Amino acid sequence: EVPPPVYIPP
Amino acid sequence: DRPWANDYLRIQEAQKFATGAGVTVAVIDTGVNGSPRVPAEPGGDFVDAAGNGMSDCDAHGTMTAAIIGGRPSPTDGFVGMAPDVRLLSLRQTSVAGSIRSLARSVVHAANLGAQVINISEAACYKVTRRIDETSLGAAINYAVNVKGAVIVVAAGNTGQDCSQNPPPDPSVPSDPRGWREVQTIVSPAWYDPLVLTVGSIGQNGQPSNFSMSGPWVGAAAPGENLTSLGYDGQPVNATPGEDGPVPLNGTSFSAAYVSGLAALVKQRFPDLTPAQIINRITATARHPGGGVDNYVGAGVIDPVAALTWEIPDGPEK
Repeated sequence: EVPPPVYIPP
Repeated sequence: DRPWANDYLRIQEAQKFATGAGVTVAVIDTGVNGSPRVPAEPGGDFVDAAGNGMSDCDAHGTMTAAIIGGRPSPTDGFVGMAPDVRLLSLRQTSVAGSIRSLARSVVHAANLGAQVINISEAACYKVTRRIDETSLGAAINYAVNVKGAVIVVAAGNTGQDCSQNPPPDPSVPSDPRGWREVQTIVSPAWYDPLVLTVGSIGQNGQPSNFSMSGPWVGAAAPGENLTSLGYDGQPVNATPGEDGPVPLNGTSFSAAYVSGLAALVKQRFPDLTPAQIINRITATARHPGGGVDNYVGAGVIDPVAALTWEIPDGPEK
């Protein structure tokens, strides 16, 4: 299983 | 505040007219890690006989499901197209043949009462190759013409397995969709207009360079630099990569917006057939020159127009 999706702050 | 797609598609305005309540959307994808904001229900695993669709090991289906139906939150600007739908997760594909499993999962999603079915799978073949998918064709016929499911599928992304189709040749009046130029057949993409096949556009409203073109492309939707919800139901906008974060791009996310629209159209006009929902979506799209082309089909979807314009109903079939 691939690593989880993430959030990159603007 | 809002993901660019939400503003571009006027999602908040659209949701004044419908939210998808009473509609069930099946997500035929890599499975879903469910959460309060992405409350998918098990629709089966067709990759591993154990398991039920509620496990996403590919960081994909989860985000597809959230685009269609992710619930809003008071602390961020993300919401799916239709935040009131029921969501069914059928795991049919996983990186962590599949055309056989596709037919089964299509029938199964219809039998589970899905009225909208989103398919991320896009299998590419050489145009020269002999293609045998009678049972997929049968599955789709059943689901659509018998069960009354609207089916929305990804155009497909260019890659290793999948080479871009050249545009039609303008000098052959009787081949306006350029069949004679096709090199790569995409499936279930080539079932359009029976299903609706969706290409991707960027923020500039132009076709994404990775979006597979073809005589079967029916519509288009945002598919680049997107925001969606993760394994916890929280905003995510990238997957981690070798040389950095990779944005969320893919014709399957484009398809996901259209599945969401279909569910809105369904709630608002509950007597329309799949063909009439499809027609309402394509007739109100922002048409390219010529009205139709291989890259965006009938053009970029317009949810507000789709929900409010009065148009002659097409044939029911």
